[PDB]
Amino acid sequence: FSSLPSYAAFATAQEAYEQAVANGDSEVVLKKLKKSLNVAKSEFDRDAAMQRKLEKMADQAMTQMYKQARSEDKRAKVTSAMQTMLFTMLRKLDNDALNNIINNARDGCVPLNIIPLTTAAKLMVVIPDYNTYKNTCDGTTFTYASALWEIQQVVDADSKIVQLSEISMDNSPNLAWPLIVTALRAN
Amino acid sequence: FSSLPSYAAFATAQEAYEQAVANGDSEVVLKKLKKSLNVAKSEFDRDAAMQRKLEKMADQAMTQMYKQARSEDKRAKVTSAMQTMLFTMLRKLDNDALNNIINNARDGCVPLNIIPLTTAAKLMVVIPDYNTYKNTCDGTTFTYASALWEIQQVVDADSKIVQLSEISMDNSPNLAWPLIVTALRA
Amino acid sequence: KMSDVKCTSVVLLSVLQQLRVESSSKLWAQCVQLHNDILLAKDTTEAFEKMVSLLSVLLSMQGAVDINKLCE
Amino acid sequence: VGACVLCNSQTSLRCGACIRRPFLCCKCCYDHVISTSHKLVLSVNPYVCNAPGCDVTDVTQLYLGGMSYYCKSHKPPISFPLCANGQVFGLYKNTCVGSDNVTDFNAIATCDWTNAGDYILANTCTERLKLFAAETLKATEETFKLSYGIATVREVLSDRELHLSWEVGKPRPPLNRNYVFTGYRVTKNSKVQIGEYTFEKGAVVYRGTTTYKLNVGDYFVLTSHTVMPLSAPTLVPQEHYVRITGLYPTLNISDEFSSNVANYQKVGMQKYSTLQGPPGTGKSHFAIGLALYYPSARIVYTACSHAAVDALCEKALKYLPIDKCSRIIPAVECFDKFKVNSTLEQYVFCTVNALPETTADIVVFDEISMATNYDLSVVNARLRAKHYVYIGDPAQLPAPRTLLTKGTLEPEYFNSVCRLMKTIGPDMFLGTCRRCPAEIVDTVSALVYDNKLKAHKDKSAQCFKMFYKGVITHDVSSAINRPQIGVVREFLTRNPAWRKAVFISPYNSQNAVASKILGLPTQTVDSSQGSEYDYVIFTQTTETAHSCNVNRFNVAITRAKVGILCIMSDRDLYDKLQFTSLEIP
Amino acid sequence: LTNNVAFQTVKPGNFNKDFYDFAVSKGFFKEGSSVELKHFFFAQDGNAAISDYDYYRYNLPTMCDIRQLLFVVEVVDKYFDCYDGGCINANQVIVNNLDKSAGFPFNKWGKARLYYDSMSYEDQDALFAYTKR
Ligand SMILES: [Zn+2]
Ligand SMILES: [Zn+2]
Ligand SMILES: [Zn+2]
Repeated sequence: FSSLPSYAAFATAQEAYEQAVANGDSEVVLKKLKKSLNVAKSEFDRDAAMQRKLEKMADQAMTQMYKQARSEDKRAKVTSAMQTMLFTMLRKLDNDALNNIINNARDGCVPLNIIPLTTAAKLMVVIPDYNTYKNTCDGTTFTYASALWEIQQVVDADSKIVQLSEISMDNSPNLAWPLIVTALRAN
Repeated sequence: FSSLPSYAAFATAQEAYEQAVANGDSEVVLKKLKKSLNVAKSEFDRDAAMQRKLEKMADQAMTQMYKQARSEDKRAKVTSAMQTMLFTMLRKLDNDALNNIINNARDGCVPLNIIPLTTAAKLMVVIPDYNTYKNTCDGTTFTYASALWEIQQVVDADSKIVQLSEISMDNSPNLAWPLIVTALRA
Repeated sequence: KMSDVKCTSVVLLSVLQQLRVESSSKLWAQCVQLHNDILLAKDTTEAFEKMVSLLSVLLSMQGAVDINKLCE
Repeated sequence: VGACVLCNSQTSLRCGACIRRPFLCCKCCYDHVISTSHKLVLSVNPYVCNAPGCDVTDVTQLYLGGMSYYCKSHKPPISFPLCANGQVFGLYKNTCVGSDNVTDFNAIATCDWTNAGDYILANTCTERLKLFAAETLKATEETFKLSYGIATVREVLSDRELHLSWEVGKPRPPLNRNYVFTGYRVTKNSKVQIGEYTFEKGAVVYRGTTTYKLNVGDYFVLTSHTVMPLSAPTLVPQEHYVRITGLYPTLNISDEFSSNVANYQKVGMQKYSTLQGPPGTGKSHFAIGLALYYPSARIVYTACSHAAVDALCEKALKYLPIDKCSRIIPAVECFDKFKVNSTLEQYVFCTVNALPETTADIVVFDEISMATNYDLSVVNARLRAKHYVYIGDPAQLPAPRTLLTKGTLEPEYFNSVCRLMKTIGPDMFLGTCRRCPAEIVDTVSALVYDNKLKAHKDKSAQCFKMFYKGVITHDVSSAINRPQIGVVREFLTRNPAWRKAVFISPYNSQNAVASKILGLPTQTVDSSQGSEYDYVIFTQTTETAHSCNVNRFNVAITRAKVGILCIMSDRDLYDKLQFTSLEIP
Repeated sequence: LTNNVAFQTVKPGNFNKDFYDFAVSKGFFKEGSSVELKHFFFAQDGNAAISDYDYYRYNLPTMCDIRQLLFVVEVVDKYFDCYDGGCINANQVIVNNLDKSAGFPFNKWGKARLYYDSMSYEDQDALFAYTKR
């Protein structure tokens, strides 16, 4: 606060004050001298309390509106990410079979649970032990959901290759047993 | 806060006021000795205020960033801290069972699987040399885990089976040394 | 005294996990079984045999230099 | 949280403009920030303005407000400057010493490593400052390697020859043996290495360690690595003993190592020992007779390059038992006749960069000339030994310094061990040269060996020199002297036996033209170190400091076993050559 | 959704040996004490959640005695008579913590702060009115 128009008012008021004080004329002339500076120091109080409280509010307004801009940019970012995720995931829809089923609905509505039961081109089965494996995924091909599926890949809880010959009764205790087996819809 | 110029101003004002009181000179003159004195705190009670705030405020900042420093170097050495703490606790526990295997591991003997507690299951323990064999294996018995394990198999490091009595002092330098002894709990 | 047993079992399973033993599903499963058995046990003699059993798992590896660590 | 590089006072303040970010005490960091353009200081959290959307990072312009840092504009009402009272506010502030002079640290942290004075100061500053300068130099070198442009295979003209397209906007690295490239192959979403390569002008001729059928899309980049901070001094403090400590010398030794026995004793008489072995003096023979003399000693043989360690292993197979020797190989084809990746044997051979943390009775560091202070610090950090034997010749070639452009690096500034060898003199010296004829030995002894190198062989009368300027032509990164090649052609026609010689030149393009015209095997002087040949033909090809360097000329002319012909362009070294002068046809 | 089945486990929980030693030096955790460690950080195998979903297995299609249930609804309605509530606009919501996860198809990109502060109050009101039909 030095480039305010009244800083000259300090200049003149205190300059005259010190001049006439070092001169030491009388109090009869010092009354006006010590009242001019007295009203001056109040003038500064007014026009300085009118300014120094403005910078904090301007600064906080810039903070708030800058973070508002940041939030707005993040909004565009998430919009783009969401839309591209939808469009990339839809491209897997395999748009031939699902059309056949939806054409067969009375109005077009079909329960969701049968969409992967009739149209999905891959199956993965998790088996807890060899016994249940015998009942479901024995051999190089099996059946489920009124369809025939053919084995291609088997892994264990450690996501490492294990061959179909390795899953026997006696060799079983040497394997992790949330076994994963993936099969393809045979045609 | 005694190393500030306003402290000297306070001292001058207080000395003047004390002289006024011990003198009792006038009633306006001592007012000028308090019109320019009670203000002498109005430029002493605040320059001694924001710096006093700064003292403790800097202190609270540096101690908190010390705390984050300790939290950031504390988690950077966990893999050694926990293991040293573990082994100190192990040595403090003072149990013969753990001591036997800890010495066996520090010199030559480590199993190849979990040691079973059933009286039927199997263990494989690696014997590097014949010296550890002397302490551990005495005939058909194997002393380990503070328990006895009957020897039914011992094979050298190149998968060639070797019988029990074949091993002794001077014919020991004829086999792949890291033997693996199969044993069954008694 | 069993309190010390449980504390050292806790620390031992902690270091076992930080040694990435968890990458072997069955090994980690057995170690977790042993830990849960120790903490729930009420007699001291069973705790000792369980803790040495699960410590054999640590001692079968080669990722913790025992001889340097046993500085006494 | 660290220690002052100038005071060793504990401090958690690092300069944010320094590439190595060294810990600097309040006084030292204050002096560094005020005396240099480095105005960034990093702490547990960086000394930067936490104002949203502000760029102020000068610590002289920041204040600790709240629990944060701010500039003048964004500061809260109650704050104090971070950079005041001749110090920068920080940690361990009460425990602070300061430095009277920080000029050396400022120079090291501000130099661009292009002047010889930079390396001179780096080798003559304090040990902590030596480590700091070594870290800064190697980090600067690694960063400068990144400034070059990627060269991609555009076309496969033939095998061992290629066509490369260079990236726009970046300089092309020189195509010589000092810049080893690595090939990357095109894949779906990542890249895969296809081994390390070197390149020369063809089209371009590529020399690969492993041969492939690389196609269009493969490119080559000079591989960079992380430069780890150094803690160990380049040299452990010297201790001299009155008896052999930690060693039990054998009571039966052969005459082949007899000339070294008492010398070997001095190896056990002092904490570390330094050896100067001129070419053909038996440096590896010394290193292995040290092991044979102390058969119970635990020894780590180490060197910067794989080739020196492989030579040590080759000697070890000759004299040391194969069961007690093992070669460490990081996860380049090298010695594979010792067991791989074994630490607890009796004799371990390893490179500096792959040395495990271990203790040894003796550590032998071969060929100290190529070493840097970084290598010395790494060796002293990884290996804890009762005795160290530094083998190598300061009169031989140092490690190339790519960033150096102004000034020449003297042998006393190669490293700390070389500095000791060139100021106080080597503790051990091999004074008998079994390789070169007496003329070459006399020349090198009067040149760099202070007339201390003696010749085992007599004069062969086959050492010749010729004074011929020729014509000097320049390529992008080399020099060619075709008239010197023509002079060599005329000499070969008039002396066909010299067709069994090996052509050695200080320029790779000169070697390429000599191989294309003469047909003789071609070697740069830098590559020729560690090799020996019966007949040598050397052409200086220039009169620059590179080709006129005393160490390089020593190495080039000490490759000959019987005869050497020097087509010389510099009058000084030509007059220094004690050879039979020949006339130009 | 993915090509592999991920397996999640639990960590042992860390031990404060300093406080434990200070406690033991104070005559605690000794034999024959009415105070003993009964709370711990247990661990789990690679099959925890899938071993917890077979606890939703224990639920069955159930009918309730309908007239009794209606009267019970009527009587229970009185225990919430002193209370008051109703719909509020998007400006009157108060959220405890904004740094909490959103869900499967959202957590991938941000936290609930981002979604509350990206969409305006009008959009929130529009979504609220959409969910009413
Ligand atoms: Zn300092
Ligand atoms: Zn700096
Ligand atoms: Zn700012």
